[PDB]
Amino acid sequence: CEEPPAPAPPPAKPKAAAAVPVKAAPTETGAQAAPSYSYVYNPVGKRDPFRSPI
Amino acid sequence: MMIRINLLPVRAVKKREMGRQVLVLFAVVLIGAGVANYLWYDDRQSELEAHQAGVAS
Repeated sequence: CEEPPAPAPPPAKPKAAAAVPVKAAPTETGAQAAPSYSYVYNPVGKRDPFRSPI
Repeated sequence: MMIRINLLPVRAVKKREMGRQVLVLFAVVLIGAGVANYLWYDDRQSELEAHQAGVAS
């Protein structure tokens, strides 16, 4: 077995507890997003109508 | 007629005896040091297996 801590060099977990930290996974996963936003809008208006009809 | 034989007494005797004892002591010391070299070898093989487990990790 391994004891309270193990023996002293430390032993070996050097290699266990570095090629672990952790399983890694690693979750190449669960992002979220800023999305992006569109822009608005082209006029100045023109008259024919509506000046005469009001 | 007297037939006498001073063969194996004594500075010959007790120097063959001291010669034996010194060598027995040598043998004991070297067997103990052997056992030490061993037990060391076993702790080292255990460490090697732990480290190879880490390398697999």
